[PDB]
Amino acid sequence: SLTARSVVLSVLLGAHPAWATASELIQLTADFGIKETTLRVALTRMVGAGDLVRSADGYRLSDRLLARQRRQDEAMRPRTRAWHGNWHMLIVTSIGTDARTRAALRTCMHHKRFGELREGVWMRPDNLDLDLESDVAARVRMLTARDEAPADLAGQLWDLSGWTEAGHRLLGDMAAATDMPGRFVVAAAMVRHLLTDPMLPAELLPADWPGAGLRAAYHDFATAMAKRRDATQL
Amino acid sequence: SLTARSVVLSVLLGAHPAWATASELIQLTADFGIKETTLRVALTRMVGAGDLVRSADGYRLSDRLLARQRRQDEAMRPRTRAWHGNWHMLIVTSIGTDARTRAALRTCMHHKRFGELREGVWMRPDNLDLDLESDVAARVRMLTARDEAPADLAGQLWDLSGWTEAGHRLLGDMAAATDMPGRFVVAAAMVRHLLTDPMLPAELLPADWPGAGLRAAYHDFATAMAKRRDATQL
Amino acid sequence: SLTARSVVLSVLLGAHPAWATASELIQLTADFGIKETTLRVALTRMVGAGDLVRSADGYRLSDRLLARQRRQDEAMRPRTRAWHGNWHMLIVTSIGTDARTRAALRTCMHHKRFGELREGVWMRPDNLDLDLESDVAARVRMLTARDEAPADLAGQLWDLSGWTEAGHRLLGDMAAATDMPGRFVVAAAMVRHLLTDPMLPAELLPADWPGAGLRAAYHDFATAMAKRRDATQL
Amino acid sequence: SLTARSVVLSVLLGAHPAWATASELIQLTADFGIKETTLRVALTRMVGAGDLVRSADGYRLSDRLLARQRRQDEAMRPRTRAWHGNWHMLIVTSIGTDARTRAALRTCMHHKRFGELREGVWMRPDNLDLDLESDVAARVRMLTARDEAPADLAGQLWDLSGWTEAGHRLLGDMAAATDMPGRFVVAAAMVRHLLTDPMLPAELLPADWPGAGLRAAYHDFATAMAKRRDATQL
Repeated sequence: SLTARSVVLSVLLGAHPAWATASELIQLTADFGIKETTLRVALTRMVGAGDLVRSADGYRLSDRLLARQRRQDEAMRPRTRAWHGNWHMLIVTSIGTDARTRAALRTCMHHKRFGELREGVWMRPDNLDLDLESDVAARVRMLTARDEAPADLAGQLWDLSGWTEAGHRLLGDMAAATDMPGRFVVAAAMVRHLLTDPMLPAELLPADWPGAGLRAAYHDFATAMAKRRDATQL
Repeated sequence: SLTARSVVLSVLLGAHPAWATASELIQLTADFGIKETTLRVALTRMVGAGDLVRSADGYRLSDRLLARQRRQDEAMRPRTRAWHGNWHMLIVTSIGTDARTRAALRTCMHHKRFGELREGVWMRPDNLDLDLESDVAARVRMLTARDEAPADLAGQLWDLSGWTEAGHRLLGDMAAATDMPGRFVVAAAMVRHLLTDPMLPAELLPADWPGAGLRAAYHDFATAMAKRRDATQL
Repeated sequence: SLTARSVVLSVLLGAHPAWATASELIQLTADFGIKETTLRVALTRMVGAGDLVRSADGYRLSDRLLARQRRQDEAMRPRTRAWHGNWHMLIVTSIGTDARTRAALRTCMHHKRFGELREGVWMRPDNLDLDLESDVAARVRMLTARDEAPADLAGQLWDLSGWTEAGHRLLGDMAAATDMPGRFVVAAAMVRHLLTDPMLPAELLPADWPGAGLRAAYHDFATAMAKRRDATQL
Repeated sequence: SLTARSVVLSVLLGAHPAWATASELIQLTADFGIKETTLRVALTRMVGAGDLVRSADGYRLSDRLLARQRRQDEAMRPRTRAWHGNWHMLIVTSIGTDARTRAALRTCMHHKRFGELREGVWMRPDNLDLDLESDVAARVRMLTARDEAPADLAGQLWDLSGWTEAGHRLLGDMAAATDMPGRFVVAAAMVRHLLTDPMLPAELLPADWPGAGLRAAYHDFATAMAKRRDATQL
């Protein structure tokens, strides 16, 4: 999405606590193709909606956008631990009372990167630190388990070849991207793709796994982004 | 997404079979903030990828993009029939062999606008003409059923109040949108929201249902879009 | 089971309200091979446990054994209605809190002669008058449904060929039974077999269905039983 | 069941390879109340059906009844191992094609003394040596697991208080039984009750567990049975 708000977000990536003047944002925001007009209305809208804060020195991210940005990055690189063959297992022992509730359970299993072995059985390696999200996910039985073909299990819980194929296609898309606006759109795709990363331990990763490639390409784009903003600043 | 490709799509909405010159697209594409550069590279990319066709008279949609556009609109207004209390029911009697397969079944139930009553039981009123998608969904038992509290059932299969609340928020977003780029982003949200419309018959629709409001606002935006392109053409 | 209690039950079948003297029961009970001893201790035990009542004129069934006997017979011949293609459907929407509870639900579905289409979906033709057993089975959604291959559905909910094969084997067992004690044991098998009868309407019954044969053979044995007790009485 | 066949089975318990003459069986079989008649017809029927073998020295069990008797006893005392917290877990990943098939899977899980945690998840401690019964149970995924409240899990997989209550009632029934025919019927109940024993390891057994009491009472009855047959023999 090459929309005013999400592009000032990218242009400000890693700026905080430094402040960025309107003038500077006008400059960094234009290779993406938005003159003053749409932008000044956007900055004002964002400040009003709690997304940016303004001062005499200009603009920088809100504390709650900043903490949102921070949780995104510990989701893309969530402390992993060396793995010893154990799986977290969550068995659903209750049917949620309504549709929003059953849908929020799936959304919750996906977010914590569990795969569905089958109706009501979700698993993942215990290399991520499972914390059960209070009540909402209270109604499951938590077990630890082990499998004798864990690479096979992994291949059964997630579509590994499809996620691999999709990742390589995004690497090709970046290689082929032609301007900053093109690189930007590909990076937002890559972020959306990592969000679904099953975050598998070393031993279970197939050798054509694109995870590291996708992180490097995203961090290269974040670096080029931050560098443009020092060029203009200094 | 205010990206080069998806905005030439919107600018060409309903043009076909008429052709649009580069010059004309440069003009219609600029209030969205993209001078020649990004655009000419986009038009060329799209033609190469099979999305547009070019001629001496300029550009118009591909036959396969056109048929894609057409299937989107019979999905947003899919012939409904006056309803007589019957539900389509699909009982899954087979577990799909792999993750891509079980995921494609959910994606397939959602696309045909079935709600999940519970693990393996999907239903909807028979006001849409169910056609079972060949093999892939072969492995279900098809029944017709009726409920004594069908508005209650409907409220149990879908999050109706949440879809209502989300729809009204999008109407408010349009009312508040400030330029064509803002209206465009809100319209793409509305299209994504209608895609999930449970398409309920009259008798089951709650009176604060935003469906008609959301269709009118989308069709108003499509109309303003088509009108801009006659202004420039003539 | 050719045990003292269950054989005085069979010997008294249909006696009530008439009374049977010890002497008479000694006579009717002996071709089954139990002299006074085991019997007098049994009669006394049964009276003490609330199964028989005694008087100066002897013994006859308890009112609560009688009502138990009566509910057995409206279970073996439960008013059926001419059928019009509709099925009762019970969808379980709640997981029972404990093992006794989930087991009692299965036991309850079997008793009301529902078949399990698949996990949590139970059905049967609506030719039996479903009454939901208060609370215990409160936690299901009740629908009516129809299938386009209802004989096929029936064959999928119950093992029809196996129940047919088992029934014929019991008819052969009766034909081959050699004395009253042998006929008695075969009749108790037949009663246990009918208890599981899916009670299908006419249109769905295969022509080698042994139901009527099994009822006639049971009612022939009940008749021979009642006749022995008039022979001795008069 | 105090029927001719099942009582010659009990009277012959542990006789094999010794032979028992008609005369001797007439003597041992009569306190149960069956003179020559029913018996000689039974012995002949059993020999014909492959249950007994006869010779000039009389009768003794068939090799296939003997191996059946033997498998019953390694089912009532199936080598257990000192337990270390691990559970066998069987996840069903396939729906069986027909009713006889889905019913045989439940019957198979019960026979190997697995409890159903919930639809498609069966578990038990690994103190019994699970062997998967070839094909028929091929279609499950086998895992090992551990729980943090394993006594609680055990209480959730089986109705432990109900099985305890039923066991004590059978101990009371034996204490109260009045003759050999009464003791016999109670023993057959106890055998049927042990068949369902969850065979829990030491650490998970509640202290009012009736397992050992039920085995002692059965083995006391088997001993009294074998002793009667030496009294008559010698």
